[PDB]
Amino acid sequence: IIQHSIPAVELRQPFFPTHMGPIKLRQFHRPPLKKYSFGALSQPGPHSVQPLLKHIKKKAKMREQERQASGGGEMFFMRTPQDLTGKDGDLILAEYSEENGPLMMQVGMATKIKNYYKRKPGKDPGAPDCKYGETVYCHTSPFLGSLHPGQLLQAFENNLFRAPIYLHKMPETDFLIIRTRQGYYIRELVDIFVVGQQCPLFEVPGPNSKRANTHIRDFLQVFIYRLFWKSKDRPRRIRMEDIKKAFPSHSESSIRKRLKLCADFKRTGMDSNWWVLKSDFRLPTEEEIRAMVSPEQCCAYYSMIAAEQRLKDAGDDEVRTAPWNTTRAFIAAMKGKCLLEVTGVADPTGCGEGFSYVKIP
Amino acid sequence: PHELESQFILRLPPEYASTVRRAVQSGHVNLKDRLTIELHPDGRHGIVRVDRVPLASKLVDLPCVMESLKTIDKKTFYKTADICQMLVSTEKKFIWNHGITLPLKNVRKRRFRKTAKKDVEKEVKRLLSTDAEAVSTRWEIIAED
Amino acid sequence: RFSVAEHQERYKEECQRIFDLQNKVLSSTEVLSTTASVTSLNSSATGRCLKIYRTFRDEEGKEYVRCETVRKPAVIDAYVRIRTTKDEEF
Repeated sequence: IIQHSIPAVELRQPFFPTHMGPIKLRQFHRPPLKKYSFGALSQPGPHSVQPLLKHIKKKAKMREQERQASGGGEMFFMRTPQDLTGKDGDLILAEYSEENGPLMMQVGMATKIKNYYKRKPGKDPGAPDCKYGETVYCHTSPFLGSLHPGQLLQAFENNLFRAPIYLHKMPETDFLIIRTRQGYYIRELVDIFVVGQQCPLFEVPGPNSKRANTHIRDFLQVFIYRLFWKSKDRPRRIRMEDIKKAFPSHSESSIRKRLKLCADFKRTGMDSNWWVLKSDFRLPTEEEIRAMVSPEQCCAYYSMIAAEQRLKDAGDDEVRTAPWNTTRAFIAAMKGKCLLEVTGVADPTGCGEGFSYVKIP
Repeated sequence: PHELESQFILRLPPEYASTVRRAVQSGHVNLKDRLTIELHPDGRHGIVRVDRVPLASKLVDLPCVMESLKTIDKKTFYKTADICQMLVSTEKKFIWNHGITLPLKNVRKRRFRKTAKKDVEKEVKRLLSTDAEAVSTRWEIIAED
Repeated sequence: RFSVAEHQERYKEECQRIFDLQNKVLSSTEVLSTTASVTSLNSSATGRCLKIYRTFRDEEGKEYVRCETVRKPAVIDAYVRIRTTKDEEF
């Protein structure tokens, strides 16, 4: 039901990285402010910020013209990477309560806001109306607790998790500066949600698991197919050190295993030192490559390797708080396999607030 | 290629925040001349100049992770960037303990489960180089001395 | 000696109460006043610091020796873990 952007479902590297080193796994979802080497901001000195208000309303008027030219229904707009800029559209902010959640969305992925509203016993006026999301009447509480009669609770709902969100107004002093290579741009923000403890709907694999190795192999295969699609020479041909630049932790035996079927190495003559595509091999279409790896599997893999790094840096309680254990515990509790001790050490708050997702019989 | 945009939050003093807010909601390019940002080669120090009045700035790390989410219909929201830094205007000093929202205050101290600085790895890399550049190394776990 | 409804209902009520508390805590627009008391660990279980003696040759001819003491239990663990691994790499 969730439709991510075309950069997200095609697993583009800027948004979905092929390899994350140790210093990039410690700064997972906390990207530092990088210094530019070339560009207008790379030259040291004062730099004017630029107010985008004409850009926002011009883009919104243009998208409304596109929607009314296409019959007036609901449209799909996020088709390019330049659609995912912060320079246009209605931005909200979303703050997280936990430090490191078990699952977290990459850039370019979609989520929905669902307003769960339990009616009052007998007569009820109607859901308190809310600016964002669609309202749904929930007799059966989605979360661990149950809604009170007449209580509306907003929540982020996607394929990765489901988490209760709470709308707060922004501080009166904070603005949002979008810096690019060319200059600074400023928006105001008015809406900021606080996201509670996530209820995971996707199971993060463990390290060295079968699902883990399957995702690594399928991700490498999808990258190899998309490099073959990008090739301009007729017998489509790629170079090995492009793949070695993308996946540098991989042993080259695994990369040659992926290239063994679907390619062959030409040493001499034309196409020398290239891996040309086999003439009998039909390169898979775009929808087959999309059906190979899902973006949520990439987010689960990134959560696993980030937690692997954090545990590795910190020398059994911590192992229980690892997202493969907690996601397995919560999904098993949702099928009714087992129960969870709601007070424990997997508690991301460290106090009595919040749950702990570890299995109890 | 495409480079992920880098968004951060700018916090201003309240009177200067009111002037910057009025100039942003006005929408002219007059604001462009009025508001400038100079980031020093420390990386954690700056000047924000509001109406050509210099203010001293520090780029700090935020305890939670925020994410900007854009929308066209206010029902489906697409994540655009991750925010983790704030250029407050007026190391341990460059770490902010509180969160932006009102319920998140003293989050790092109270609502965060004990977590490690991963710092220590860099210190170990410094000691290893000195060991490998030596000749004889003598070690003993010690007591009070 | 309930092994069924008692455990299930107890888990359910702790879930509902905890959820309610969380909801009350996050949607609060109450201002919170600006370290939280925590158990202070000793310099390791053994209460032992690490001291290293280093022998080097200076320019021209010299043989100075540097004794350096590491009082941080974190630097200790990472240092000696590598040393123990090396003792086993050969």
